[PDB]
Amino acid sequence: GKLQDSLDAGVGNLVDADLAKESAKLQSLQTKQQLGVQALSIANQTPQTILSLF
Amino acid sequence: GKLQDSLDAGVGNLVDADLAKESAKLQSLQTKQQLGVQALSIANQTPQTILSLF
Repeated sequence: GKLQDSLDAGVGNLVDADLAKESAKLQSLQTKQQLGVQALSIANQTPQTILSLF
Repeated sequence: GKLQDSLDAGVGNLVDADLAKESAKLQSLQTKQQLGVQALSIANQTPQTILSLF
């Protein structure tokens, strides 16, 4: 019984995620995706200023 | 995907026009055309003055 509990703890150490850090990484990745989509929305229309010359 | 975007940027640099310069070239070429038309209209009557001598 102790041996099976040790193997379960070892498999969990081999695989289990660090969720307390995963919360911060997710909260940062959301802001990164939002800044990236806003940057793409800025990039889309810079060529369009050429119409002002004509 | 990166290589395809790079090839698109490369072929575009091979082909894409300097449109901002093209606006100035257009605005100048129109004026040069109208000055050429006025120059031809002035050139038309130079022989015609000989009739005044008779």
